[PDB]
Amino acid sequence: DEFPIGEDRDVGPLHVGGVYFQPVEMHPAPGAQPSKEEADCHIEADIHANEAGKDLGYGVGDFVPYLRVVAFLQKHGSEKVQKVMFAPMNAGDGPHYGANVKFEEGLGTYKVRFEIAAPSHDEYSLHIDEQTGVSGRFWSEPLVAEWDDFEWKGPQW
Amino acid sequence: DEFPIGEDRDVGPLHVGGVYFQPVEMHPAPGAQPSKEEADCHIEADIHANEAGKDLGYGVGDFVPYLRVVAFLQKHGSEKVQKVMFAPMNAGDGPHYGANVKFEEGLGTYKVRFEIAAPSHDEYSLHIDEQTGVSGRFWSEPLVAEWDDFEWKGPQW
Ligand SMILES: [Cl-]
Ligand SMILES: [Cl-]
Ligand SMILES: [Cl-]
Repeated sequence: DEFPIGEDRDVGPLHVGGVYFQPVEMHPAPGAQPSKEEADCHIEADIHANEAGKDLGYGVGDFVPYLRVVAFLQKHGSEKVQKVMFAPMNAGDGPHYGANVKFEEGLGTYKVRFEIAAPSHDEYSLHIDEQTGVSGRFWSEPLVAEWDDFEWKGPQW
Repeated sequence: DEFPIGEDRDVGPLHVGGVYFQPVEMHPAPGAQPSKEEADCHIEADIHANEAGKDLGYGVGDFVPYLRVVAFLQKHGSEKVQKVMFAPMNAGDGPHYGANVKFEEGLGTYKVRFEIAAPSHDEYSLHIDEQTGVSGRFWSEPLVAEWDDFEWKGPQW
């Protein structure tokens, strides 16, 4: 049982989808994410190359590894913003950028914003020879996929 | 044009291929690798999950990111061993682990060994809960794909 954060987005060379479901147990446990027991849910940011996509050398539909994905959550009526740092991981259904999440502000409607940064300069490279290499270059400022009316009503499991 | 290092290998949950071709211009230029002009060739390790990889949650046949790949080159009859750190990068045909390399002891027959370590502890995780998790785990001892008789006969371009 998976529930959408909202409609999938196409931003630059990325096809971005967001879903949430029950908390999971991850090994190792990433950064400062809540445990399966402490968490409200698990949120997955699925990032696959789109047609644009190919200019960086990826095949359409391929998972795009080495990205740095963060989510910002803001409950409607509040000035507070919660930052969620996803981590790369595999589940039984494949790779994702994911995070166990506890909604600090509780039940309500949220603005949910994913910021997707390209790999760090020392973490990835592109072959750029004329004619034989790729023509595209990684984006400089993080790409954004946003949903303005995400409803968190508590566990649906 | 790509030239083979030797026969493809299946090691653990990985299918590993090795090819070499003319040195390339990479952006950013990775680690301490030689430039396109200084290098003898580019060596590429192609790594995809095999059937055993499904247990780690990878899609069978897909690229396996976040690994730490190092190549060791040793000319027959020599005690000198060159250590080459590979870096993740994209070419027109997708992601691979690779490096521009100089064959330090010149033309001849070399033993070529790729040692493939799992992702560092803080760089990747697996879901391990019953509902969404996997039953496999990352390997502790690095996996080895090696070719005892690679012939460096000079550029084929
Ligand atoms: Cl926000
Ligand atoms: Cl060796
Ligand atoms: Cl480690």
